Amino acid sequence: NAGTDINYLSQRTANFSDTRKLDPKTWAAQTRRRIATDFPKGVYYCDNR
Amino acid sequence: MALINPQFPYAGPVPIPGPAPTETMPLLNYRVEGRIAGIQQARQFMPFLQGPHREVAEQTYYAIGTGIQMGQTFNQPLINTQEG
Repeated sequence: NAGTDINYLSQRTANFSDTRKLDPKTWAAQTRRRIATDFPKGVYYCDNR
Repeated sequence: MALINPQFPYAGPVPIPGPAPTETMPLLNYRVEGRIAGIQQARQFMPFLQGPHREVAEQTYYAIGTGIQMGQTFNQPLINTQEG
């Protein structure tokens, strides 16, 4: 499904103080700055290069 | 470089809940010994030659000889008996 079964994705420090807590469309908006499109349904990409 | 509000000042930071203090401390990562593997060959069959080249070609020469030089039958002039 295209984001409609996820509340949010995140990347936490220790178990506390999240660093990128985003809904599945703001998450896909950061992917569109990377690969100029978005991945197929269900695939979520996180860049840490 | 903020200015202190004298009408509504505030104090220093109070304690807040914390992030489980050992989980902010990392392990020191433990390197084992390593090896560039295999026995290396001494030389490589390179796709290009490793020497200089020449931009222009120069003409080379070699000396040759002529032959045995012979005599000749010349056409001989007339005698200068005051006509010449």
